[PDB]
Amino acid sequence: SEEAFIYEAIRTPRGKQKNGSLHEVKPLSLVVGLIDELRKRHPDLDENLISDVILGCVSPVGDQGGDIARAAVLASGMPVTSGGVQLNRFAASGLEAVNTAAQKVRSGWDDLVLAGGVESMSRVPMGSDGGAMGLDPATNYDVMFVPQSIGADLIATIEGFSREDVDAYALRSQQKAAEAWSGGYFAKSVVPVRDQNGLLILDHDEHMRPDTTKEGLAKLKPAFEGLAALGGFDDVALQKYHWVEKINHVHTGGNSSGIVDGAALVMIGSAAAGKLQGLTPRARIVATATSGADPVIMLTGPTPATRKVLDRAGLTVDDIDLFELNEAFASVVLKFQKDLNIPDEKLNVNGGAIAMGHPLGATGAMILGTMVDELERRNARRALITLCIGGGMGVATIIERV
Amino acid sequence: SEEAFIYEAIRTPRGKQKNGSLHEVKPLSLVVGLIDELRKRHPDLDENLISDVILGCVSPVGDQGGDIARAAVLASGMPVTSGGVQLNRFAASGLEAVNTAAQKVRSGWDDLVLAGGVESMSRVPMGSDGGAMGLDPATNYDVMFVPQSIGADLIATIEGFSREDVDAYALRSQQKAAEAWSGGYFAKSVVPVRDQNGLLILDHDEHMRPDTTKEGLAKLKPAFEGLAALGGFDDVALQKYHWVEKINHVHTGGNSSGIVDGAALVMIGSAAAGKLQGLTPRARIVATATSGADPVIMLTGPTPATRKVLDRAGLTVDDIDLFELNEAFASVVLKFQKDLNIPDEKLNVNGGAIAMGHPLGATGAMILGTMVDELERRNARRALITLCIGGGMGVATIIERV
Amino acid sequence: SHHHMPDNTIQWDKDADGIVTLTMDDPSGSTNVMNEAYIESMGKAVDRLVAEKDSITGVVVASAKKTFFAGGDVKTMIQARPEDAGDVFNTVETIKRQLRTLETLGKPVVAAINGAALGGGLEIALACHHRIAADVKGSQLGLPEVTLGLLPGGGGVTRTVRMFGIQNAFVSVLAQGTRFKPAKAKEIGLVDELVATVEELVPAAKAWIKEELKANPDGAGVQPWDKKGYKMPGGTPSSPGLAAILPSFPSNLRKQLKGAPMPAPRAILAAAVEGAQVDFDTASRIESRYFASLVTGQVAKNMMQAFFFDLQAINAGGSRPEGIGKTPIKRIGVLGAGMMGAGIAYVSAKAGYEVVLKDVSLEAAAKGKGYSEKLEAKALERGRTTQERSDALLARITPTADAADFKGVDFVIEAVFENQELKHKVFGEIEDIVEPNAILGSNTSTLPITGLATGVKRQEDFIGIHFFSPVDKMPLVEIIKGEKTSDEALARVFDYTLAIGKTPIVVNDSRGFFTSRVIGTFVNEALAMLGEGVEPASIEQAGSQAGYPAPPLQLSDELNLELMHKIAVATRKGVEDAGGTYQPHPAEAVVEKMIELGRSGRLKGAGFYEYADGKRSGLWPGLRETFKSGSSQPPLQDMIDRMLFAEALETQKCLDEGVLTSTADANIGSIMGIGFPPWTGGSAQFIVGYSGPAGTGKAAFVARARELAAAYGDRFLPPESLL
Repeated sequence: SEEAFIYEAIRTPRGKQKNGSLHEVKPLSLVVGLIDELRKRHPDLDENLISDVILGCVSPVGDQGGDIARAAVLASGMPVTSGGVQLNRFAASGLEAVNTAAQKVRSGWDDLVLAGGVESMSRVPMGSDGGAMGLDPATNYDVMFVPQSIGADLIATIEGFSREDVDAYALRSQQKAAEAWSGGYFAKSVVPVRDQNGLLILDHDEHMRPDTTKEGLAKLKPAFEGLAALGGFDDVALQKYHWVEKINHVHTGGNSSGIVDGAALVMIGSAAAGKLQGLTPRARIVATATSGADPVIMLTGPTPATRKVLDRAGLTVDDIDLFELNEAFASVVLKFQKDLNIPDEKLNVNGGAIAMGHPLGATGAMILGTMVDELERRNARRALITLCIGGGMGVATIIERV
Repeated sequence: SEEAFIYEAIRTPRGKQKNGSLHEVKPLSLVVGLIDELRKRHPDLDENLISDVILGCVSPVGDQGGDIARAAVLASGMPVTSGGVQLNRFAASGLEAVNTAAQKVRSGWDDLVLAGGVESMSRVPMGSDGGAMGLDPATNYDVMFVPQSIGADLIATIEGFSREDVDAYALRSQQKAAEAWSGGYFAKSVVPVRDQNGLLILDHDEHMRPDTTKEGLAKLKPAFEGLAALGGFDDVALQKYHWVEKINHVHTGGNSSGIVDGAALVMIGSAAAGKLQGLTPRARIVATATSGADPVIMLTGPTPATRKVLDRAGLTVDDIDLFELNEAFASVVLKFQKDLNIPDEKLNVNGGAIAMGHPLGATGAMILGTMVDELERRNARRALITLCIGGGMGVATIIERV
Repeated sequence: SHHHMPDNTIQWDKDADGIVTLTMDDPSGSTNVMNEAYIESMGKAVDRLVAEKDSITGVVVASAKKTFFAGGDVKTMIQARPEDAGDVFNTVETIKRQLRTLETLGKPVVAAINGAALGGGLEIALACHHRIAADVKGSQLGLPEVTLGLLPGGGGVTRTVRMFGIQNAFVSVLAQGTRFKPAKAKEIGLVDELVATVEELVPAAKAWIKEELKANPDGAGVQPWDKKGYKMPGGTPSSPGLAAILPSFPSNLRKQLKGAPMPAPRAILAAAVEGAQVDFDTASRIESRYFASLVTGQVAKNMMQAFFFDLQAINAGGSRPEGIGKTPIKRIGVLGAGMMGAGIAYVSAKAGYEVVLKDVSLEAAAKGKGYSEKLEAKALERGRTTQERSDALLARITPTADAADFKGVDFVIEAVFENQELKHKVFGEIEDIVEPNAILGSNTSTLPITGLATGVKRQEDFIGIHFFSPVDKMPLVEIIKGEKTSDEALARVFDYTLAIGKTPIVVNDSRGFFTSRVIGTFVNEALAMLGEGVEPASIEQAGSQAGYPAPPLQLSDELNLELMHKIAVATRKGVEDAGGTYQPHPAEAVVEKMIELGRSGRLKGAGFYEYADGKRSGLWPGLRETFKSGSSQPPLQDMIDRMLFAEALETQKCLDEGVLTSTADANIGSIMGIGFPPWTGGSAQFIVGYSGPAGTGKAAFVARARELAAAYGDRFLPPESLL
């Protein structure tokens, strides 16, 4: 068997896109800072037992090119035998790294692995790496490429989520993120970013707007309306979804995920590896699953992935205490909740990317560590972590508190 | 347990860099062409059982950006639930994809996975993605960045491999690659590249020079001598290796791996998944390992990785019938052979990248499938596949014929 | 190699200065066409340029026909099967190898464009380094291969992208096969210089070569993309500016084509962008592989069959009576100044015919002439016409409110209300007033000509001349043969349609003729689906994705729904009067319900759509509850096929009954008259060219039709003539 356990899960604060505190910080420095923090917590751990470092990254170019995971292994003084591999599965990259690390542990061929992600969107913007699905006409034309934001407006149109509905969820996210920070829910897992002198750079999620009002969200302009009309992507989406006459553009900057910088790190190993290193297991990876749904609407992957990981674990929705789904767009969360009838009290209980930001490659590992803390804080049992993925993909993971 | 088996392993021919047959072919088309070939071989297989598609790619930019594995899933008409993730571990990417796929099978959370790689170096050259280890001065200065070619010259200097020695291995590689093609060793695994009309584009490894002479290799100029003197990388390498006075630059274009385009695909699944789909297992993944060695010399990773995977499998060098190590540079193979005392008759028996080319992200999966065929052709038992990796990393895999 | 025993089509001439003049003059035809004779003649000519390069200083490509060079060989391209893809690929590679050699001789090559340079013709001139065009009227220049289901495979895609960049070359030149006047071409950059007469072309070409050699000797004969510092206009796909808007090029194309299965524009855009990522020669080969992909496909064969062979068989007189001669038209009398009559008076006067536009009142007759005024003014501001052409032709239109003013007219075209009792008296009050052998045409959509003819004395000159609104934009004229209609009357009207620059079809008298009857089956299927419970959004999408220019429910709002009601009443009076029981179409129930709700289309303010001050809005929100839309969700292809197959089957019945006499008139009449999708090649070509999950051809059409009949009604059963 060789069960996989999470021994540590940490992240940086998320720095905003415009005049952000982390814009001066190299993406490599964000990862090394977290490695240094893991050394503070276990200074006598034999790092030669760490066999790999797996980092998700959606734009692996420039500062994030050249296998940034191996750069982090070397720049941090980690053992030269500790590996280092970059991967990209769009928004689920950070969670795919955790899933891959847990599966390498179960195989018996790896004993102790670092997993996580990094994305500095203020320095390396989304789409910097190119891609055939968007830029190659034959591929673009055949798969009916529609940017995510329009797929998110399509979900609200199909399901009947109004502008007030998605803005209501956005307000709730700002509130729960503010309550989580005020209550000290994040104090032990958000590692402040400091410079090479020890001086503070950022210690909090500066994208949050805790004073958001329902009225203030109502004044915001639909962000994806100038992109849909001038690009003709609306007409492309409705050729596939021919029973929908008009797309209601409900999503703005206030009910979508924020563009932020950040990194996350998770330490995964077997029970023998943790006992040998004096580590205490915080949770156990129950099961993982990859699935997907229609790539035109792009953002309906979480529901098949969640149902698949639940069937694999022999569990139902009622067996899960906390559901954490990335807040790429408000209608994606409302859709996922309506699909599986999730009690609102279980869903993104400490807030999400709408308030705190969505650093693509790191987000999956951030919200996973968020769930390890909250399961322990509430003394609850099981959590399910999932993310919507560009191209219609889906990834879901069930963890159990230990 | 859930052992992982290889059911298929195929690749394209490798197209050369200058006036190459594959320069007009999108990297995406190379992968889709192999997917189409796998459908020809098992047209009644339920593709919904394929849960992921894992592709290594060292320069995931431009045509190779945006998670080319997901583009291949969609462009080929594969089920929308079939995943798609890109990864980069430098030259071992194609083998890391196979290792990851086999470990996902052993975890029990994936039943049938596609693994492989793609690299179109004539269209997306090496280093197109950037990277901190080379382009960031603080990181470059601290880790003592030395390009691979100079590390390869350093290995020959330290071990005493002369210009004639490395050129002798290069000749042997050209001969064995020519004998393998002439004897039909590759006929059933090299899938010719064709256009959208069925017209042939390339059916053979056009980088090969079967008429290479020992005298013709002796006339070639050291490729990495203008890079070492003008960049000062020699002095950087010798500060670390202070007991070596002078670096002998023995490596040229004739004893190094060729710059080529190509892709490879491997199908991996559990015994239950293959039996359920009417598939016959060709080999079994015995064990995998990640390790590494000094990142200044960069290319001594195969020896720790090979020793680790051998200890994990409970085997010795004498238990392996075929050793396949990528021919990035001739001195790396001679070093690996001298380290572990490999009988010359077991080492890269069908030729290697010096003759046929080294398409970074795909090479690991190419030489793995090369070993599945040769184990079956010789009716041998076990093969060990390893690659040297930039940054001093190492990856090794043991397969057993079934 | 520059070669693949035919005649030679290129004449060689070297003057004392070392300039060679290649004069293209194919002896087997009236124009220069890219046939086997051309490929061999240009091969020899290019070989001789390379062999004699030590005594050659420049080249001038000229022509001996009225036109420079006109496209490729359609008779060969239409026969290319998928197993001939290698021969297609090799052929266009050979053609481009010759042009590429001509382009890199190290010497200036000038194209002397005397007449039209279309498709392969312009591609030859694009391979030169300087293009001079004679500013002659009628000289067209462009790459219209997309209109035949092809792409410019002789370097047109590769070279225009190199000259203009991906965006400008696709939008302006390639995607629509736009034809350009010489002044237009000089403005966009297809041509560099203009000359007044064709006699100045070659001397200007030789003068330009001598000046280019003196002024720019280092770069003489070097295209801009063959220099080291070449920058593609608008950037390459990897530059950040173009890569930001590049993902919107296929989506906008998908929006323009409305999802219709036309593969040529997709291939052009793919070849244009993939070519801009690689060197010129590699780009050219990519362009060849996409060209072979189109030629061996069915859609290109459909469009070649319709827009080349069928249209030429019509313009040659295939439906014209093969024995009659010529009869001039000195004056034309138009009855009715409405949307139809005013437009008919325009196109007739536009060709220079004197018109007496008669309406009841002079104020309405002047408003009929005012329709020409708004067109004469809108055409003047656009600079299309100006110098007295509009004013003199507008003077030819003579409004009149008196029937006596229609004196001396030998060609009557009545475009008044479709009421037989009205038309009987209107013609009776006019036949004694106009010339004895005057043609008596009647613009009608339903009423049979044989019945209308019984109101005149000389029925041999009575005939149906059905125009399509707007008359100035629609190209089809449906000529309906009455039982008493003489063959001379048909020839006189056939010649008139070619005189006003329109395409004619000949139809024998029958209920609904050809266009109105076949388009009826199209809207009846859509109205049936709405009653069945199919979402109206899906019905409109099925119509647009089928390739129709207007979705059916929108089309049913333009065609007054009250007008559709009394057409069914006229048909029910044909069977119930003959004793047989009428089998009503279930679409009639949907019409009556929308009539009952007071939504009879756009004319009465609201129909299937909502309307606000002449601007169509979205679908009526009450439509879904009224017909319980959503209770039936058939596959989208079934919706598309029900509309396409209904018109296809109805076309075959018209061919069986003798309504139409040829599949050419069926294909062109369906495309130009009722908006049948061009990618099909016509309602008759759709049968022989159908391609679906059953196969390709008549046999696959029959099985799919029998499959549609088993799930939607026996009306989809194919006739015996297809079995």
